[PDB]
Order: sequence, then C-alpha cells, then structure tokens
Amino acid sequence: EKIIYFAAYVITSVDEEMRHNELSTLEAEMAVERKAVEDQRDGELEARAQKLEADLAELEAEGAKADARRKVRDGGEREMRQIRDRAQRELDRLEDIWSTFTKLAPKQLIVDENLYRELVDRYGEYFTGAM
Amino acid sequence: EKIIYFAAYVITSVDEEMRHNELSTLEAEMAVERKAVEDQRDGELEARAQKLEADLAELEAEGAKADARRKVRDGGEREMRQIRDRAQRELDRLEDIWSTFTKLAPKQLIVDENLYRELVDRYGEYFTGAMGA
Repeated sequence: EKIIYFAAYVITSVDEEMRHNELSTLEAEMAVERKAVEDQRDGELEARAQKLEADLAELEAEGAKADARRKVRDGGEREMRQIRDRAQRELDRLEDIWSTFTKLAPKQLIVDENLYRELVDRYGEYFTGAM
Repeated sequence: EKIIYFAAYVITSVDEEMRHNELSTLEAEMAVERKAVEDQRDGELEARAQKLEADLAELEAEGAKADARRKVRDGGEREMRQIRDRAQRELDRLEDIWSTFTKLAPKQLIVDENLYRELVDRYGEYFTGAMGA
C-alpha cells in the first residue's frame, strides 16, 4: 500500500435517521463554535490595529525617521496576517470535522487519528466503526 | 384574479454569483439566529416546569383537594404548550425567509408585504424588485 498511517478506522454504521433528526441542531452548534473563533479573531485584530496606531503615533511624537516607522508598520501587518491565518486554520479544521460528519457513510476509511478522535467526542452516538 | 393581496413585488434580478459566494456565511448566521430562538425556548420550558413542580408541592403542603391540584397541572401544561407553539411560529418564519432567499429567482412574485420587507432588510444587496406589474 502507498497510504501510510498509524491506524485506520473503517465506518460500518451510520444512523442516518437520527443524524437527520438532529442535523439542524448540530449545524447550529457548529456555527456557534465557528463564530466564537471569528469573534476571538476580530477582537485580536482590533486590539493589534490600535497598538499599531499608538506605536506609530509614538514614533511621530519622537520625530523618528521614516525607516523606523516603516518597520513598525510592516511588523504590525505581519502580526495581523498571522492572526487571520491562525484563525483560518482553526476554521478549516472545524469545516473538515463537520464535512466528514455530515457525509459520513459506511465503507469509509478514516486514516487520521486526530480526525477520528474528533468525530467520536463530537458525534460518537451517530456512528460505529472498527480499527 | 382570484389571488388577493395588498401589493406585489416582482423580482427583476438576482445576484447569483454573490449569493453563491456568501451562502455558506449567510447560512451559519441564520442557524445562529435560529438557535437563539431555540435556546430562549428551552430556558423558558425548563424554568416553567420547575415552577409547576414547586406549585404542585405547595398545594400538597396546604393539603388542597385534587380537582384544585389538577387545574394548576393542566394550566401549567397549557402554558408550556404555548411556549413551544410561540417559538415554533418564530422558527417557521425564519425558515420561510431563508428558504425564499435561497430559491429566489427573477420573475418571482412576492405577494406578502412582511415577507418582502424581511427579504429587503436581510438580503437587500442580493436582489432587485419592482412593485409595478
């Protein structure tokens, strides 16, 4: 085999009717979780933007040269890109968990343990599978 | 015509590209709003059930008669039905607004003023409508 992993878990049973019944409640719970990620992110971004505005205003009061101002400006932008990028990672991971849960069907092979373990804690009741 | 209404609005154009692009975001946003209704509902149901239990206990300590304890039981169940029913009407309305927006297409005739007004406030950028027939 050309697929290399620690362990695989096959999917045998999915309670489609039960999942179907609670899907709306489950989709809302994921959107609440997603929005708390986006809200934390927006809060961090605004705080960083304020810090950068005050840092530049400080350099100006001190009559610093353009190069010093540019470095602060560039540094702030990089930090804010990191905040966006880190948050995107967390959002993409939740999208993957939700996507795998929603399209969960028997004869599927789950070959990343962290993903498998995420499916169990969040949706253990709706499925059964074996190593 | 045998269809009766105050005033109707033809959809003239739908910005499908943007709807398609913002759909995922819009959908989570509706689901959050939907859940806020459901959470309020559940809180009220749970608190009201506690009340009914305590109220029955109180009739017990005062040694009230059965027909008295029953009317308070039935009045409790009634109110709890009303909590469930009222919130369901609100959920039904949110479901309709969202359903209408997703399947919204040129030439569609929107004939309830309150629905139109909700569509415009929630998703005004996405579509164009004219009152004239």
